[PDB]
Amino acid sequence: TRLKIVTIHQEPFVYVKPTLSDGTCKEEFTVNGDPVKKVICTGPNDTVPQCCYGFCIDLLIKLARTMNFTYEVHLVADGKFGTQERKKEWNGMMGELLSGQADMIVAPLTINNERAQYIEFSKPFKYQGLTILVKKGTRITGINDPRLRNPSDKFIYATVKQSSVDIYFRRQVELSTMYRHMEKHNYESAAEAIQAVRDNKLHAFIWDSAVLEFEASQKCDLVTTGELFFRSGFGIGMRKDSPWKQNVSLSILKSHENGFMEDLDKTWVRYQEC
Amino acid sequence: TRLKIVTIHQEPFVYVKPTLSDGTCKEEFTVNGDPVKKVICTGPNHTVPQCCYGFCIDLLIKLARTMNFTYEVHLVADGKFGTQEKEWNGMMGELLSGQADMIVAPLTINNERAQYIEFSKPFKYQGLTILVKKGTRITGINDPRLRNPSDKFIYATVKQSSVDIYFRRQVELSTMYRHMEKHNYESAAEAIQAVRDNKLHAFIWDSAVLEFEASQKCDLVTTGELFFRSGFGIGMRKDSPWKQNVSLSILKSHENGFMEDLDKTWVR
Ligand SMILES: CCc1ccccc1-c1cccc2c1CC(C(=O)NC[C@@H](N)C(=O)O)N2
Ligand SMILES: CCc1ccccc1-c1cccc2c1CC(C(=O)NC[C@@H](N)C(=O)O)N2
Repeated sequence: TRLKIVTIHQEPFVYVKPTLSDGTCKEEFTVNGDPVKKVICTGPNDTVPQCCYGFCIDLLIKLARTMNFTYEVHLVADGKFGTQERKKEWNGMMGELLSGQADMIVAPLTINNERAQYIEFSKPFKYQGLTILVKKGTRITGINDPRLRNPSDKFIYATVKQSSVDIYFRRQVELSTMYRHMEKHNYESAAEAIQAVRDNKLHAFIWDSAVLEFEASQKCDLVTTGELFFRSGFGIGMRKDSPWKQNVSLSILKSHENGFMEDLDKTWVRYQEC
Repeated sequence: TRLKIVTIHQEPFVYVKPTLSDGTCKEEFTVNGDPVKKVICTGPNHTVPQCCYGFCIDLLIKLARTMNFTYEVHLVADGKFGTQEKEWNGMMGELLSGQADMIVAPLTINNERAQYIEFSKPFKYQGLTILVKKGTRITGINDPRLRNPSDKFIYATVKQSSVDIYFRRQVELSTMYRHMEKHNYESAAEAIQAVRDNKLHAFIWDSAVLEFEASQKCDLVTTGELFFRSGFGIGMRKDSPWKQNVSLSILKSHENGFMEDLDKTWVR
C-alpha cells in the first residue's frame, strides 16, 4: 500500500521549486559535497509536479527506508496547517488526514491537545517555541505590549490563517480587540507574512521560532523578539489506529540517539551571517 | 479503576519523608504559602508507609483529578530506573511484571525502553550535563580526564539508568566504562553528596536534576551539554486504556499554565 504523504511549503523544513523542462529536479549539492535529495511533489502553484526538499523530506526518506514503504508526496490543497471550524470540520493537512486524502503528515506540524484528540502524533522530532518577527530596532517586550493590547492601524500584527496559533488567538486568548485586529490582517502563508514584515506591510508576525530564527539568520533587517508562551513539538501526523504508530516513533527516537536529527539541524537550520 | 503507581526518590521531582506517629502526613507549605500536597507511599528506608511529594506527585494528582482513577503509590524495591540485563530491572521491571500499572518519575524516554512500554508525550525536555565542584571546567566528553582516566579524577553515574548501559555498550566509550564500573553509585543523592565531600569529581546526570542542585548549592556547578536532548514521560504497559487520556492531559498541562506552575513551585 502506497502511503499518500501530505506536506506544506515551509522553509527550511520544506522547500518547493519547479521542475526542469524534462521533468527532473536540478542536481544540487550541499557545501560539504553530498547530494541534496529531492522528491516529485504534486500540488497547486498559484495539479502539476514540483521538486520538494528539506529537513522534513530527508526525514520522510529516513522513515521510508527504515519501515520499508513507498510514498507519493502532495501539497495540501488549501495551503493550510489545519483548524477545526463550525458540524465542526477540520481544514488543512488535518482535514486531509482524517478524510483519507492523506495517510501521513510530514511537516512542521505543531503537537497540541485539540489535534491529538483526532489524530496520532509521533514522538517530537523537534521542540520549539513561539516568537515575534519584527524589523530590526523594534523592541517588543512580550504578549502584553501597548501596541498589541491596545491595537491600531499605526502598528499592524498578524499570524497565518488556519494554524493552531490562529484559533488559539480567536477562541482562547483573554483579549477582545486583538483577534478583531488580527482577523483583518492574517496571512494565507508564512512566506507572504515574512515578506510583508520586510516591505513594512506588517509590523509583527507571530509564528514558530524554528522558522523565524532561521529567517532572521539570513536577513539582517529582521530580528525575533520574545519567547512568547511555552514550548511545543513538531511530530509526524497519522490516523489514530494506523499500524505505523509504533515504528514511526521508534525511528524518530533512534534518529535522535544516533545523531541523524542533529545532522538534519546542521544541514538545514543552524545558520548565521548577520 | 485503581492503579498501582511506582516512583523513585529524585529531588525535586519526588521527595520522600517519614509519616507521623499515626501514619499520616504533616501539612506543609511552600515559599509562596501554597499547600504541599502529599501522598502515602510504601517502600524501603523494612517496609513502612512514607510521605511523597514534588513535581511528579503534583502531576499524578492532576492526572487523577482529570481522568478520575484512584491510586496507591510505592517506591521501586531495588531502587533503580531500569535497564535490560531479556528481562528488565527497576521501575521498567515492575511495570512489565505487573507490580505497577504506571511509572511516575523523571523517566527518560529512549528507543530501547519504548520497544517494551508506552511513553506519554513528554512532560519535560532536558539533557545530560556534569555536576562538578565550582572551578572545574569540562569541554565535553573528550576532556583528557574522561578519555584517559585515573584515580586523580573520579567520575561516575547511577547504576541501571539509561546513561549507565549506554556508556557500557558503546565501543567508543570502552575506556570510560571500566573506570565507571568501579565508581557508579546506587542513587543520585549519594552521588550528589560525594561531589560535595570531594569523593566524586564529576557526576554525569540529567540537567533538570543537576541544574536544581547547583541552584541550592553555590559550591556546585554544572558544566557542559553532553550528547543530545531527551524527554521525561509517564510509563505505561502497551495495552493500557489510559495512555490516550494521559498524553492529552500532559499536552493540555503545557497549554493551560499547569506545568509552568510546577516549575515555579519545585524547580526555580
Ligand atoms: C499559540 C500558543 C499555543 C496554544 C495552544 C497550543 C499550542 C501553542 C503553541 C505553542 C508554541 C508554538 C506553537 C504553538 C502553535 C504553533 C503553530 O500553530 N504553528 C504553526 C504550524 N506549525 C501549525 O501546525 O499550525 N506554534
Ligand atoms: C547518551 C545517553 C542517552 C542514550 C540514549 C537515549 C537517551 C540518552 C539521554 C539523553 C539526555 C539525557 C538523558 C539520557 C539518559 C538519561 C538517563 O538515563 N537519566 C536517568 C533517568 N532519568 C532514567 O530514566 O534512567 N538522561
